[PDB]
Amino acid sequence: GDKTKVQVSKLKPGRYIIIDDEPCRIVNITVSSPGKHGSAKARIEAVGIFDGKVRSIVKPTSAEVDVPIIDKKTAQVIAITPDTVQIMDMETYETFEVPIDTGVADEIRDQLKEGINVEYWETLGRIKIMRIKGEG
Repeated sequence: GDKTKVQVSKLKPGRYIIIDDEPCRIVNITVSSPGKHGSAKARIEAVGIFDGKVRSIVKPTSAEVDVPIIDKKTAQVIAITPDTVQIMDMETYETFEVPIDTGVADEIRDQLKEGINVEYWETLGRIKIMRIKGEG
């Protein structure tokens, strides 16, 4: 759920990276021509899982970058507002509320109804509702 450091050379598209405190899905990794020593620089493009903003960074392939650790959990939608959604872990009674535009996957943005169970991802203290259980 927190973060960790990982060598740039080990990063892979589809995995994640933290750029400006924003957890982002890596969408492109370009490694330049290696120098006389074999060393190379990589340019990584990543998309914020929350703000959807595309960010790019350049690092020596031997360098380390911060990556977010994601936990997948289940909870139930207990309230829907014009601009937000609140879910609850029925057993622990914890509640999580987020804006629909940044805290819910585009795919299900308008498929949420109260009473349904969803799979949400959690990292860096924030959550993102990713899918509906039973799928629908």
